[PDB]
Amino acid sequence: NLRVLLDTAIPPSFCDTVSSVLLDDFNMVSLIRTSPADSLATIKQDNAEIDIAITIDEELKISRFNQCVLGYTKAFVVAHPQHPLCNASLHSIASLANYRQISLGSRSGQHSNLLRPVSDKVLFVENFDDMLRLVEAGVGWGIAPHYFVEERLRNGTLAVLSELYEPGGIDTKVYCYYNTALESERSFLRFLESARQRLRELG
Amino acid sequence: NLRVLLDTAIPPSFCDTVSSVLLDDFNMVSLIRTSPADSLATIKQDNAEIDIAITIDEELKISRFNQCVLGYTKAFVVAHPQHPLCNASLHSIASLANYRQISLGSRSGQHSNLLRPVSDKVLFVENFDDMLRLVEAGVGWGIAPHYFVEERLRNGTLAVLSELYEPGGIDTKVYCYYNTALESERSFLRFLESARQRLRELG
Ligand SMILES: N#CCOc1ccc(OC[C@@H](O)Cn2cnc3ccc(Cl)cc3c2=O)cc1
Ligand SMILES: N#CCOc1ccc(OC[C@@H](O)Cn2cnc3ccc(Cl)cc3c2=O)cc1
Repeated sequence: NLRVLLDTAIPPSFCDTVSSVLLDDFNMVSLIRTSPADSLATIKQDNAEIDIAITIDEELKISRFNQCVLGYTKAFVVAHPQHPLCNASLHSIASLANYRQISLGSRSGQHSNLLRPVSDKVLFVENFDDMLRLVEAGVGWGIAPHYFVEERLRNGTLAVLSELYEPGGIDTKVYCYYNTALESERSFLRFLESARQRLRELG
Repeated sequence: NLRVLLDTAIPPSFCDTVSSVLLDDFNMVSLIRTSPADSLATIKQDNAEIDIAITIDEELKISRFNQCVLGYTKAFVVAHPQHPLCNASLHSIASLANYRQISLGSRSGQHSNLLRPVSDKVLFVENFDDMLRLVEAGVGWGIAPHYFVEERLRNGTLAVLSELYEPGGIDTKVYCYYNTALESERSFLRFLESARQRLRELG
């Protein structure tokens, strides 16, 4: 039995070739979605017994878990197209620390340096749907993955603010936290190659 | 008078088209090299009066300085080709926290999450030359930028360890910290485009 955790920041298209790869080698494979904000908190629970976590969230060393980089993926800062700074420049990008942010909350009230909110006026949600609902309704601005925002950007229901900060969108590493056991395993090596190959194709 | 700080992690080839761009707009331009480990510590000193810092080091917010991403650049973990884990796998990559690391030190004894050493057995230096001297002499392993390591990798005087962690080498963002003053300036916007254009060409 192999258990795999995928934070909601990872495109669901990723989970395709990946899950196929694992089934050739492993006979039972369990896939768990979680908020990026809960990804690492979850695998630290001993009882949870996750073998592999695939999340954008970072920490320097977890107990009995090694880390490596599968690839890279783009998030964007998005708001209502009539938001106070809807198209304003690098000036209004400093100002985001003043305007209301819609951030992922976490079961453990704590947030990593990466995922911690930037502004004082913050309002927490559990998932990127709940996030972009409030952001579509001008309640605030938020950072969501490409795959969530591509749809609504076409339709002009949402506007990007990040481009002057990071053109192409905000590149962020996809990490793979694996039980130290899987380290000397041909099984895992084979999954790593495929998983990496995969994320390359999505940009 | 414009003052610009470039950490030693930035290729010196970058500083070419960049310095040219600034001179069209600005009439006096001063370029300062510094250790990545001293980059941010230096601009926080009020008396230093840096207008623009270009460094790989990250912090969520400095006083009276906005941040943005110029581009991306690759560092590699390097050691002696006969180092205990000279070609060993993802197992020996966990083990780096045990073997002696050669790390950049800092005037302020403190290090950011990014640049802080990973292992217990650490030995500090001021620059990447002093680093790769000790690493060529098998004293330990270290993380240096591509441009420092390309030379010695050809010659087989150094070996890579990072590939199983991050194939292609360890991607790291080049940040641009700028005095909030430069925000509403055509001068700076023009430099940003060129500087970004530049780093794209180096990979
Ligand atoms: N303008 C402009 C750009 O300046 C910014 C720099 C960092 C930011 O972080 C906000 C943080 O509270 C949440 N956060 C972070 N980094 C993420 C990366 C990927 C994904 Cl999928 C989500 C997040 C996220 O949800 C915000 C603005
Ligand atoms: N195997 C393997 C790979 O796993 C590692 C992950 C992070 C590491 O950081 C070491 C840190 O003490 C210094 N450090 C960091 N990140 C850098 C990025 C760019 C540049 Cl130019 C230098 C550094 C650096 O000098 C080491 C290994």
